Amino acid sequence: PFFDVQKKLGVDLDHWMTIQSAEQPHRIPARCHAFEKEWIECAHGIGSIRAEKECKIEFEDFRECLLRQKTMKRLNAIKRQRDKLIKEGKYTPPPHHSGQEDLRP
Amino acid sequence: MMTYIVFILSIIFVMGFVGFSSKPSPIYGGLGLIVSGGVGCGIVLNFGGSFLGLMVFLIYLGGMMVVFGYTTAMATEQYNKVVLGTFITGLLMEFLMVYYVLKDKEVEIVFKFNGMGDWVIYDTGDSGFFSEEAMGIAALYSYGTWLVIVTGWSLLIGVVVIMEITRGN
Amino acid sequence: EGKLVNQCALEFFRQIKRHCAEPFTEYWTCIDYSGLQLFRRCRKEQAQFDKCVLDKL
Amino acid sequence: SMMRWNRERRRLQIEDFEARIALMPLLQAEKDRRVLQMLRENLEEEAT
Amino acid sequence: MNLMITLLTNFTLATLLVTIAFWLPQLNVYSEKTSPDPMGSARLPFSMKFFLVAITFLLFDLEIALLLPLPWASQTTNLNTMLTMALLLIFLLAVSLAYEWTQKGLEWTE
Amino acid sequence: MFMINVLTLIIPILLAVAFLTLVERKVLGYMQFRKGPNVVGPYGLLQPIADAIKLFIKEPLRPATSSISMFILAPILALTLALTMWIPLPMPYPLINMNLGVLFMLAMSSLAVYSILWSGWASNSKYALIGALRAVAQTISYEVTLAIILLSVLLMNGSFTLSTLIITQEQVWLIFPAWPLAMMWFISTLAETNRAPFDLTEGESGFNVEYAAGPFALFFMAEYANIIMMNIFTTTLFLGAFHNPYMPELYTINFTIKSLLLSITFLWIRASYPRFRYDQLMHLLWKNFLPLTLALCMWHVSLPILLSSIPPQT
Amino acid sequence: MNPIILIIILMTVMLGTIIVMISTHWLLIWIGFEMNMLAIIPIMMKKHNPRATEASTKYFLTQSTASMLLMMAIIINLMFSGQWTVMKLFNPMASMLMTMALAMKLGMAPFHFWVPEVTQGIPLSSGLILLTWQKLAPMSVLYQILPSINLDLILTLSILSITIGGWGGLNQTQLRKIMAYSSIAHMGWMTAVLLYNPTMTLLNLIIYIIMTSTMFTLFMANSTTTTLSLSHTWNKAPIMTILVLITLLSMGGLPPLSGFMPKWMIIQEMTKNDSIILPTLMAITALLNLYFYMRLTYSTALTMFPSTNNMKMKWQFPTTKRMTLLPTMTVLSTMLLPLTPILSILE
Amino acid sequence: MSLVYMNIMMAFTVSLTGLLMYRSHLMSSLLCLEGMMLSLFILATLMILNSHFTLASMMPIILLVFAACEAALGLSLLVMVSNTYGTDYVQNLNLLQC
Amino acid sequence: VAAFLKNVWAKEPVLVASFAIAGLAVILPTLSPYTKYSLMINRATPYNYPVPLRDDGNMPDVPSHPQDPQGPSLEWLKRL
Amino acid sequence: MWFEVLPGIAVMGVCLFIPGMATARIHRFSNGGREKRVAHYSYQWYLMERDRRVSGVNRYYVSKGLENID
Ligand SMILES: CCCCCCCCCCCCCCCCCC(=O)OC[C@H](COP(=O)([O-])OCC[N+](C)(C)C)OC(=O)CCCCCCCCCCCCCCCCC
Ligand SMILES: CCCCCCCCCCCCCCCCCC(=O)OC[C@H](COP(=O)(O)OCCN)OC(=O)CCCCCCCCCCCCCCCCC
Ligand SMILES: CCCCCCCCCCCCCCCCCC(=O)OC[C@H](COP(=O)(O)OCCN)OC(=O)CCCCCCCCCCCCCCCCC
Ligand SMILES: CCCCCCCCCCCCCCCCCC(=O)OC[C@H](COP(=O)(O)OCCN)OC(=O)CCCCCCCCCCCCCCCCC
Ligand SMILES: CCCCCCCCCCCCCCCCCC(=O)OC[C@H](COP(=O)(O)OCCN)OC(=O)CCCCCCCCCCCCCCCCC
Ligand SMILES: CCCCCCCCCCCCCCCCCC(=O)OC[C@H](COP(=O)(O)OCCN)OC(=O)CCCCCCCCCCCCCCCCC
Ligand SMILES: CCCCCCCCCCC1=C(C)C(=O)C(OC)=C(OC)C1=O
Repeated sequence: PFFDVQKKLGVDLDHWMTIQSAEQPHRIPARCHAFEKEWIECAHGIGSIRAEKECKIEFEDFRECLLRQKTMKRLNAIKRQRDKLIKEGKYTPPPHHSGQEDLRP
Repeated sequence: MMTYIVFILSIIFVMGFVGFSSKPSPIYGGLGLIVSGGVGCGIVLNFGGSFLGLMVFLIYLGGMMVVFGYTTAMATEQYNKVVLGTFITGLLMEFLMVYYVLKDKEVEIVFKFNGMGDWVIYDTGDSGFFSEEAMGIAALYSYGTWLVIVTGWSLLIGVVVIMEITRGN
Repeated sequence: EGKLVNQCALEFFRQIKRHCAEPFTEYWTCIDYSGLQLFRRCRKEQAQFDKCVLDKL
Repeated sequence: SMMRWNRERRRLQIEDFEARIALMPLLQAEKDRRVLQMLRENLEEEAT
Repeated sequence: MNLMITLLTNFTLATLLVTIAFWLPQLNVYSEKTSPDPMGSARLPFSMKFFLVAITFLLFDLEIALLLPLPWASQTTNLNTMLTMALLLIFLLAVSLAYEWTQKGLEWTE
Repeated sequence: MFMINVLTLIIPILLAVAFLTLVERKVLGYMQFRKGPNVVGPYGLLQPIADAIKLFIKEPLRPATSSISMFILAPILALTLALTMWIPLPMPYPLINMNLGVLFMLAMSSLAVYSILWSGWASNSKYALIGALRAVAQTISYEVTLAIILLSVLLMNGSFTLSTLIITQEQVWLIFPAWPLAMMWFISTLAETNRAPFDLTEGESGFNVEYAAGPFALFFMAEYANIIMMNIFTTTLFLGAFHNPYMPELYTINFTIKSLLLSITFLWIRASYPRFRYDQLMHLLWKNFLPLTLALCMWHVSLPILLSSIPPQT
Repeated sequence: MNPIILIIILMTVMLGTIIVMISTHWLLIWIGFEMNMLAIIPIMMKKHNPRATEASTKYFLTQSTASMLLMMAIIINLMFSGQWTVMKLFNPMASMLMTMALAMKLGMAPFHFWVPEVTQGIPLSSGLILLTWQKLAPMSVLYQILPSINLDLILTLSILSITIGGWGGLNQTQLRKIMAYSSIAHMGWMTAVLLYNPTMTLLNLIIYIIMTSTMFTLFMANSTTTTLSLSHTWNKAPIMTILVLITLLSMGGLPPLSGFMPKWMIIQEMTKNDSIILPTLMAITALLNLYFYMRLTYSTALTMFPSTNNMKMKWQFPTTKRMTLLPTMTVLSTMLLPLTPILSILE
Repeated sequence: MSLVYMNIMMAFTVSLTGLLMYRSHLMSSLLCLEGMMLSLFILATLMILNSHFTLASMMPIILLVFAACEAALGLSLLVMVSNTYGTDYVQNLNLLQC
Repeated sequence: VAAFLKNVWAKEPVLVASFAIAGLAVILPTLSPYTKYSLMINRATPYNYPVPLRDDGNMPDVPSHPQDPQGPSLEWLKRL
Repeated sequence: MWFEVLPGIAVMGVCLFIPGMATARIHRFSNGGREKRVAHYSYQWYLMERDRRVSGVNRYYVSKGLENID
C-alpha cells in the first residue's frame, strides 16, 4: 500500500531529496546531473517494464557516470600498458608528464 | 603510496572492525570501535566531509561511545582462543583482499572493484565560497522540514521511552 | 569567445600599465599582504587608484 | 553594535563576491583551456 | 597534512613523556614490597541514576547534533521556515528537558 | 620550518603549565594571608623544577591494573588531547588554520572523558571507578551547555572558524551581547576541567590515584593545559582583542594579558568557595544552566533575524 | 503506564507505520521503521517482568539487524542508481538484502525464530499489535519493490514459512505461540502470491488481521493464555466457545467461512501463472494449521473439560472488559465469503 | 568501482558476522551493531560527497541520530537484563523456550 | 495572573527568565520591522554567477551592463 | 607583598606570548614577508594554485604584477 498522501494533499514531504537533479541549495549540480536528467526524462511516465528496455542507453551512461567503472577500467589498461613499456624501455614519458613544463595559466 | 592514503586508512578501518567483531571483551571492543571511528572519520575528512567527520568525533565517539564505555564500566566486573583465531582469520582474509586487488588492480568479491587509488574518482572543479556539504547540511532547516519534524519527534519519544522502560513500574 | 576574454583582459591591464601603474602597484601590494586579501584593509590605496583611473581613464 | 557591524560585514561579503563574479569569466576560460590542454596531452600519449 | 604532522608530534611527545614517566624510576633498585578501599570485596552495586544521566546526555547530544548547522542555516533565503524549524528543535529539546523533570528523572543527581 | 612552529607551540605550553603551578601556589598563598613558595628559587621560581625532578624520581606506585593497555593509554590520550586543543587557536594566527576549529575543539574536548573512564576502569579499586563515573557524568553534563552556548555565540560569528571570531569582535567585545552566555560558559568551563568549586575528585577518591608520581604528574599537567587553553578560548570567544595585521604582537600581548587574568580568575574562584555536593552541580546544570541556555539559544537564533544582523558566511 | 503516555506512544507506532506507507524516500522508510520499533518497545514492557524484558531484547536485536540490512540495501541502491525513490531496486544484491530485512521484520522463516518467543513474552494486547499492525509497514515495502524481488527467494521464504508455521503450532499448548506460528504460516501465504497478484496479498493480509484480531480479542475477553484455561470458557461464558469455534474454523480456511476466501483466491492467482505443484503443496501444508485449530476447538467448544469449584464465584460477575469490535470482527471473520468479489476495492 | 567501497563493505560484513555470532555478552553485540551503523555512515558519506549530491549531505547525520537513539534504547534493554541477572550474558535470556 | 507571577519570580527566577526570553524569541520576530531586511540581505548575497540572458530583443527590465539603471539595486542596503 | 607573585605571572605570560609571536614570524618568513594565505574555500585554493602556476618558481606567494604582461 503506497497511500500517496503527498500527491493527494499537494504537500512535498520528501520528493526534494529524492533525486540528484532536483532543486539544490545555491544551484549546486551533482556530478551526474545531466545523465540523471536524461534518464528521468527518458523513463518518465512509460512505466518500469518499458523503461528497462527502452531507456537502457541513458541508464547505462548514468550508471557509468556514477561509479566510473568503464573509465577506471580504461585508465587501468592505459597505465598498465605504459608501465609494461617503461619496463621494456620502449617508451619514455614526455616532459609535461614528468613535471617539467611550467603549467598553463 | 601517499596517493593510496584513504585506502590505507580503510585497511586500518577494516582491521579495527576485526578488533571488536571478534569480541575480546566489551571494553577492548569499545576501544577498537573508537579507533575504527577515528580512522573512518579520517576517511570521511579526506573526501571533504569536515562537518560529518566532526560529527563522528563529537556525536559518535564523544557522544555515544562515551555512553557505551560508561554503561560497560558499570558491568563486566574488572579483573581467548576464539578471539585470537577470529582476529587472525579476519586479518588474513583482509590481507588476501589487499594482495589480490594490488596485484591485479581489480577484484570481485561480490562487486567489481578497481584497484587504483581512490583519488581518481574526484571532481576537478571548485565550489566557490562555500562547502557544498556544509550548505547541504544547512538545508535541513530550509528544505528538510518533514525530516526535522520526524527526527525531533523520534528523539522526544525516545526520551519518553527510556524513562518508561528504565522505571520498572 | 574565451580567447576574446583573454584578449580583452590584457587590453584592460595595458591601459592600467600605460597610465596608472604605480597607484595600482601600491594598491595590489596592500591587497597582497592580507592572507584573506581584504578590501577593507586597503581603502586609501583603493581611493588613490580609483581617483587616478577616474581622472586619467 | 553587532547590528551595525554585521550589516557592514554583509556589504563587505557582497563586495568580495562581486570581485569573484567579475573574475569568473577569465578563470573559466583559463580552466577550459587548462583541461583541454591536459586531455589533448593524455590523448597524444595514449596514441603513442 | 600539516594537521597529521601536528597530531603525530603531539602523540609522539605524549608517548615519550609517558614512557619516561613509566620507566625512568624503574631504573632504581628501591626495595621489593609485599603489600598485603572503602568496599572490601563487595561487587560494584549498579546505579540506575548514573545510567539515566548518561542516556539523557546521549539524547540531548543527538538533539545538539541536529542544532549544530544553525550558523550556516541562518544564511538561507527561506528564513521563515528556517526560524520555525530552529525554534521547533530548541522547543523539543526543552520539552524533553521538561518531561525529564516532571517524571522525576533529574532526581538525586538533579 | 613547520616542525619548528609545532615545537614553539607545544614546549611553551609545557613551560606555562609548569609555572602555572607556581602562580597558583603564590596567588592562593596571598589570598590566604600567607606567602606562597619563596625559598626554593628566588621568589620561588625553582619550585616547579624541583617538584618535577622530585616526581620523576619518586618510586613507581606499582598498581595491579585490570588492564595494562588502558592504564598506559589514559595519560597518552590526556596529553595528546590537551596538546591538540591548542592548534586551531587564533593568537592572532593559528598553527592549523581550519574552517571548523570551534567544532574541532568541541569534539577533541568531548573525547577527553575517555582518559578518566579508562583510568578509572584500569584501576582495580571499585571506589576509584565510582569516582571516575561521577567525573565522566559531570563532564559530559557540562559539555551540553558548552555545545549549546557555543552554538548560540557562533550565531553572531557566521562560521565555525576561530579566526573569524576576531573579525566578529572588532567593534565591540562579544561579552556585551552575550554576557549571560559568557557567565554560564565560564562556569561550564570551570566544571569541565574539574576545577573548584566543582572538584569532587578531591572532595570526600580521584580517578587517577593508582598512577605513579610521573604519570599522575602527566595527568596534572594535561589538566592545567586544558585550564589555560579554555581560558584562551574564552578570551578569544568573548574578549576578542584588537588586531593590527601588520603588528600581530599587539594581539598576542592583549590576548595573553586577558587569558592570564582569566586563569588567575580560576585561581581566585578556588580561593573563595566551598565545593558543591554532586547532586547540587547536577541541579546547577540540568535545572538552572540548561533551561537558560535553551532559552538564550532561541533568543540568539531569532535575534539576528529580527534585527537584520545575520553575520556573513565567509 | 500513564494513559496519556500510552496514547502518545501508540500514536507514534501508528505514525511510524504511516510514514512507511506514505513516503517516497528510502530514508523516510528507514525512519518509519526506526520510529515504529522505538515506540513499540514500551508496549512490550508494559507489565515489567523478566519475560517482557527478554522478549523486548530479542525483538530489538532482530529488528535492529533488519534495519541495518535495510539501510545497506538502500545505500547499495544509491550506489547503483544515484537516487532515493521508493520503487524497484537497481541491484539484485540490494534486492536480496531488502527482501532478507523485510523477512526478518515480518518474522518469516528462517528468520521466524523470534516470533513465538516474543509473542509469548509480552501481553495479549501487545502481541495483537505485533501480529497485526507490525506486518503492515514491511508488506507495504514489499508491495512497492516487487519488480525487483527474486522469485526463487520469495517463494523459498514463503514455503519455508508455511511449513515451519505448520509444524511449529502442532507442539504448542500456549495460545500466543499458536497465534505466532499461525502468523508465520499466513505470512508465507501472503508472500507466495506477491509477485503474481499483490491485490490478493492485500486481501490475505486484511482477512488475517481480522481473524487474528478476533482471536486476540477473545483471548483478552476471557483472560486465557493457555489451552487449558481456554477450556474453562464454557463454564464461564458459553457464547465465547461458539465464537472461538467459528473463528478457528475460519482461520483454517474451511468453506463457507471467510478464511477460505484468501487462500482460494491465492490458488486462483497461482494457477493462472502455471504453478500447480506449489499452491497444492501449500494447501496440503495448511492442513497442519487446521489441525491445531481443531485441537483448540476440541478443547474449548466441542467438548467440556472439567472445571474447578471457584468458577462458581465468577458466575456472579459479568464481564466488564471493553470487548472492542468483537461482534463486528466475529461477523467479518466468518460470514464474508458471499461478498468475495468485494476484493476489487483493493486493486 | 572504487577501491575504498570494498573496505567499507567488508567492514560492514565483518561487523555483520560479529553481530550474527554472539559469544557471551550483549554489550559486544551492541558494539557490533554500532559498527554496522558506523560503516553505513562512512559508505553513505563517501558516496554523497563523491557524487556532489548536496541535499543528501544531511542524510548521514540523520542516519547517525536515529540509530544512536536506537543504541540508547539497546543500552537500556541491556541494563534491564543486567538488573535481573547481574550480568548481560545472552544465555540468561532463554526463558521463552517454554 | 499577577500573584502567581510574583510567586514564581520569587521562587524560580531562573525559570521565569527562561520562559520570558523564550517567549520574546518566539513573538518578537513577527513584530520586528527589520525581519524583512534579513530576507532581503540573504537574497542580495551573490554566491552564484549571474548567468546572463540571451537578448531576444524585448526585455526592457534587464540591463545590458552592470552600470545601467535597470536591474535590481542595493541602495537600501548602503543606506538602511 | 602581593607583587611577589608577578615574576611567575611574567614567566607564564612570556611562555604564552611565545607561540603566537613564533607563528606570526614563521608565517612571514615562509610566505614572502606577508601573511599565510587563508584558503578555507575552494575558490581561494583555486586562486592560490593559479598563483603557484603563474609565479613560475612553484611558490604561490611570489606575486607577478603588471611587469609580467607586455
Ligand atoms: C567570561 C568572563 C567571566 C564571565 C562572568 C563570570 C564571573 C563571575 C563568577 C563568580 C564565581 C562563580 C562560581 C560558581 C558559581 C556557581 C553558583 C551559581 O552562580 O549558580 C548559578 C545560579 C543558580 O541559582 P541558585 O541555584 O542559587 O538558585 C536557586 C534555584 N532553585 C530555586 C531552582 C533551587 O544562577 C543561575 O543559574 C543563573 C545563571 C546566569 C543567568 C544570567 C541571566 C541574565 C539575565 C537574563 C534576563 C533577565 C530578565 C528577564 C527577561 C527580561 C527581558 C527584557
Ligand atoms: C621563557 C622563560 C623561561 C624561564 C624559566 C626559568 C625561570 C627561573 C630562572 C632562574 C632564576 C634564578 C636561578 C638561580 C639558581 C640558584 C643559583 C645559586 O646561587 O646556586 C648556588 C648553588 C651552590 O653555590 P655555591 O658556590 O656552593 O655557594 C657557596 C658560595 N660561597 O649552586 C648551584 O646550585 C649550581 C648552579 C645551579 C644553577 C641553576 C640555574 C637555574 C636553572 C634555570 C633553568 C631555566 C633557565 C631559563 C630557560 C629559558 C631561557 C633560555
Ligand atoms: C658534568 C657536571 C654536571 C653533572 C650533572 C649535573 C647537571 C646539572 C644539575 C644542576 C646543578 C648541580 C648542582 C645542584 C645543586 C647543588 C647546590 C645546592 O644544593 O645548593 C643549595 C642552594 C640553596 O641552599 P639551601 O640548602 O636550599 O638553603 C635553604 C635556604 N636557607 O640551592 C640553590 O641555590 C638552588 C639550586 C638549584 C639546582 C639547579 C637548578 C635545577 C636543575 C635544573 C636542570 C634540570 C631540570 C631542568 C628542567 C626540568 C623540568 C622543569
Ligand atoms: C587510542 C588511540 C590513540 C589516542 C590518542 C591519539 C588520537 C586522539 C587525539 C587526536 C585526534 C585526531 C583528530 C584528527 C581529525 C580531526 C578533524 C579534522 O581534521 O579537522 C580539521 C580540518 C577540518 O576543517 P577544514 O578547514 O574544513 O578542512 C580543511 C579544508 N581547507 O580537517 C583537516 O584539516 C583535514 C586534514 C587531513 C585529514 C586528517 C586525517 C587524520 C588521520 C585520521 C584520524 C586519526 C585519529 C584516529 C584515532 C582517533 C582516536 C582513537
Ligand atoms: C491495506 C490496509 C491498511 C491499514 C488498514 C487498517 C489496519 C488496522 C489494523 C488493526 C491493528 C490493531 C492492533 C491492536 C489495537 C491497538 C490498540 C491496543 O493496544 O488495543 C488493546 C487495548 C489495550 O488495553 P489493556 O487494558 O492494555 O488490555 C489488556 C488488559 N488489561 O485494549 C484492549 O485490550 C481492549 C480489547 C479489545 C481490543 C480490540 C482491538 C481490535 C482492533 C482491530 C480491528 C480489526 C481491524 C480493522 C478492520 C479491518 C481493517 C483492515
Ligand atoms: C512560549 C515560549 C516557549 C516556552 C518553552 C521553552 C522554554 C525555554 C526554557 C526551557 C525550560 C525547560 C524545563 C521547564 C520545566 C518546567 C516545569 C518545572 O520546572 O516545574 C517544577 C517547578 C517547581 O520546581 P520543583 O519541582 O520544586 O524543583 C525544585 C526546585 N524548586 O515549577 C515551576 O517552577 C513553575 C514553572 C512554570 C511557570 C513559569 C512562568 C514563567 C513566566 C514568564 C513570563 C511569560 C513568558 C511567555 C511564555 C509563557 C510561560 C507560561
Ligand atoms: C614534562 C614535565 C614538566 C614538569 C611537570 C609539571 C610541572 C610541575 C608541577 C608540579 C606539581 C605541583 C606543584 C603540585 O602541587 C601537584 O600537586 C597538586 C602536582 O601533582 C602531583 C604537580 O605535579
